[PDB]
Amino acid sequence: FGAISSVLNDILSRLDPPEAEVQIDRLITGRLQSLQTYVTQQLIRAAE
Amino acid sequence: DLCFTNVYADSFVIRGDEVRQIAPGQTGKIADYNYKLPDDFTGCVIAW
Repeated sequence: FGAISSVLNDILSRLDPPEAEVQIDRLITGRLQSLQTYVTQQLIRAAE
Repeated sequence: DLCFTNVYADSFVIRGDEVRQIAPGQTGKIADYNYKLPDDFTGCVIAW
């Protein structure tokens, strides 16, 4: 999702908190958006 | 224009080549072994 790596552990290990925080923020935004999309799709499918 | 609950005034003497080490999320001898500022620091660094 634009971060250096998809894995969280190597982001935490390689980079110090000041920019590792930005990388985890990008990953969190991407994963939260994916989860929102899944939940909305499931809601529509459950209504049908 | 602001009101603060407390003010902390920390004083010391450092050489020029390391003045930049007094800042959030820095790497250096002073920032690691002498005096480290929090990443979410709120305040002013002053030097002359």
